[PDB]
Amino acid sequence: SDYSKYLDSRRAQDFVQWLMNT
Amino acid sequence: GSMEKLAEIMQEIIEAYQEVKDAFFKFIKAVHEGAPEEELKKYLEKMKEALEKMKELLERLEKEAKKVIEENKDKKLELKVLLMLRLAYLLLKVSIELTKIAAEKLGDKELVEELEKESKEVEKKIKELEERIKKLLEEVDDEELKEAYKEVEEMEKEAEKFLEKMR
Repeated sequence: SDYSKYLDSRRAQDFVQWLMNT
Repeated sequence: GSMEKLAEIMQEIIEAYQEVKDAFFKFIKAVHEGAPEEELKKYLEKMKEALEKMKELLERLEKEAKKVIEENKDKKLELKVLLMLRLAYLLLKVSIELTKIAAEKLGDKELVEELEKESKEVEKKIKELEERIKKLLEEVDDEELKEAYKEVEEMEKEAEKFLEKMR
């Protein structure tokens, strides 16, 4: 109910990895 | 090289963010049970030590981002690197506000004061970055990066919504 996928640290890792590989 | 170094620092920032989160959620669980204050204070100390770590890593990220920019004077690389910085400061902002919530429950008034300063400083740095990033959006023609900007924007909105639900 409180959990946000956007606060997930793995998501942040995947977002960095995506952003870095653009 | 420094692009690897940026990613490596980012990994260390995300890892310290995770330590803040882990400590905060254990703190909240403990405070709702009525856990003894030494355990609550342990988790607050763990958040503070990880925050200190993140603050230093962001200084390294920042001084490394600057060298990569200006050496490259490339718009797409600058936009990439500012969006990484934009993400790292969001994670720092969340980490500050979570520690502030714990410090407030434990009544640690001096830590709350210091975290107030840190959150306004990160807000100010986030707004500076938004200004530079918005300028580069005009200048780059990579919609992948435009989607990446939209994503971190939606991250901060959700993070703010999450922070309001905690306090």
